[PDB]
Amino acid sequence: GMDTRKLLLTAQEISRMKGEHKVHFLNPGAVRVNKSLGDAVGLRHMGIHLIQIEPGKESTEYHLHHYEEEAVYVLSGKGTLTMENDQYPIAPGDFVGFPCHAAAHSISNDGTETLVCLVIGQRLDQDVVDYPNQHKRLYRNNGEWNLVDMADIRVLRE
Amino acid sequence: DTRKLLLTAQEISRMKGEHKVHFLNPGAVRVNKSLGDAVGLRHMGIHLIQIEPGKESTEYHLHHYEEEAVYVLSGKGTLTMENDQYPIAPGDFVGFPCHAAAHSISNDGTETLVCLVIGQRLDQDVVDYPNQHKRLYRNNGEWNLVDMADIRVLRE
Amino acid sequence: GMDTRKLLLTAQEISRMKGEHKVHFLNPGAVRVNKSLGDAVGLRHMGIHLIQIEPGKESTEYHLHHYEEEAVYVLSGKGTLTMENDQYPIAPGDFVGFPCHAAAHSISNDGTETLVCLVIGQRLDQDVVDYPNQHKRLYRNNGEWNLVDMADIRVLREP
Amino acid sequence: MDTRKLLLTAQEISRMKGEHKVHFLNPGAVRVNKSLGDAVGLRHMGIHLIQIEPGKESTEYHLHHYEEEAVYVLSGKGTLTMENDQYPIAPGDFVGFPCHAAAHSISNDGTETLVCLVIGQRLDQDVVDYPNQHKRLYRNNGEWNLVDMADIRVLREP
Ligand SMILES: [Cl-]
Ligand SMILES: [Cl-]
Ligand SMILES: [Cl-]
Repeated sequence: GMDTRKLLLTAQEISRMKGEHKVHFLNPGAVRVNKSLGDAVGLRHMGIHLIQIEPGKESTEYHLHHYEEEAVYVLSGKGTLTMENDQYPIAPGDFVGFPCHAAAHSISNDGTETLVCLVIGQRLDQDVVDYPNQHKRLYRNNGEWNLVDMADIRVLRE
Repeated sequence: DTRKLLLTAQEISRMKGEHKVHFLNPGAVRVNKSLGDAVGLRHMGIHLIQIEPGKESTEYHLHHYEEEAVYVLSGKGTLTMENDQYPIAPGDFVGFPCHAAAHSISNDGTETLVCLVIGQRLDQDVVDYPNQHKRLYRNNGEWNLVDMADIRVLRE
Repeated sequence: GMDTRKLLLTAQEISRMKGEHKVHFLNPGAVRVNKSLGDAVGLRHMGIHLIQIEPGKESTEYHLHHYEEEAVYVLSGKGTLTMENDQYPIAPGDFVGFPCHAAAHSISNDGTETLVCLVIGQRLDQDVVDYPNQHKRLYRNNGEWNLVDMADIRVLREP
Repeated sequence: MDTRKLLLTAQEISRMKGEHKVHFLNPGAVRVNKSLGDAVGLRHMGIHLIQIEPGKESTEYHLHHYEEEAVYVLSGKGTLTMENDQYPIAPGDFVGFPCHAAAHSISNDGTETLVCLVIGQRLDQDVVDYPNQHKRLYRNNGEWNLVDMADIRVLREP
């Protein structure tokens, strides 16, 4: 029926979407154009985003999720995946997945063309995200965001 | 050990993939590469699928609890969604909020249809198959398939 | 402050509550006065009920939950607890708990005074409940209640 | 299975060994705890028969964000403090706490032992406030993080 045409986004509908200019709240160098495919069609439990990262910019602030899984599939362009210590070049057709607690990561575009990726994530009401380079932990609980310096956390049990 | 979370394009080309046939539709045959299982994802499925000409992606279905989406990488297909057909092609995306639309995809083209299928993985779901008139209740490993004519709907 | 006083239900408030006359839809003998202490204060994820079962009546239709836990604490009087193929007498201060899939049960009051219990249970958006004596399975899924004769269920897989 | 294991007679309960419990933030919150739920295998609710002696408390004044809790008084008398008001409690009284409704604690200022059933949700994640200590506890699957409220940057609320 005509009332489910909206669930299909053709390639050219996607191309013409403006998307949002997004800067990560802890990294002014993490700047991207974000086209939320999931929000366009009404998905509420996962995020599916077509992102464009220009040369010299990053995908995020180096981070590790405790409850939300996340993944990235490269569509065009080339980048550098930083994962724990290590750096890995990435290219189109590459996939990276992050099970909970597995590995902190960020992606940079140190190339000469736009890096275009699908970013795929769970959307949960509660999560904990660490930002090791900032020494901060975010507790996110049903819309309440609580950012705490890791030095201020008394760990009673691990 | 962190290298295991990255699958290069070349590694993905070398993956054998699994031959999969949908339990309710013998024409729903694909070769599936579970990218999420290869890196250890447990709450989402992310699969790279190949559907040959004349075959389908699934049995026409509707989820009550798991969200699902499809992103076309190469080739061409026909999406059947709430009894309407739409041609699909590389770069097209279709997503399914729960209870929104029953669908299936067929490859009536000449070249392989390659897609990424992205879904939630939940311990409990209910899935309708309108052309079979069956509802599947899937509950932690127990699968119960019931003809819709045998379901008595109750009020709260 | 004053807006919190409603979270306390004193003994006299409780004894004065009329409660609801509740009859299980699968068992006309399962008739009880139900005082929902949890709904009175605003609990949403648990059910806490003070129930009265008169002599000759029962607590429920014999059933098994697959996802919601349930428990009973006897405050006064006596009853007969049926679990699977076994019957046990119960009396004041006794406690019975039902982990998921553990045992089908019902309680009868075959004594001479009212049987008064606290019934404590989870409230989940999804559950499956079996009524073995009626040959029925109930699938409850956020507001969609689906009752199916057990012979009409094709079991394709089990864990 | 052996169904007799799901039934605890009043006598069995009488006989059960109590666990001596002291709240981690309040040395005056001492009780003897009998976990009825654990004794029979319940995993998603806590049902405890507790004994609080004269001069002791049930807890450190607190508020749950995700787990519901309730108390039903079996014998003895106590004083319920809830949102800074005091109420006498006695046998047959019930008090319940929807999430975020009210901070409370119970004190036994009587002369007899205070005996109650404490009924609670058991969740993997919870947030708990202790207003008298100006601390927040983030409990996430076995990791316990205690943070002074002064050290929390609230970036967003609901
Ligand atoms: Cl297009
Ligand atoms: Cl830490
Ligand atoms: Cl019938």
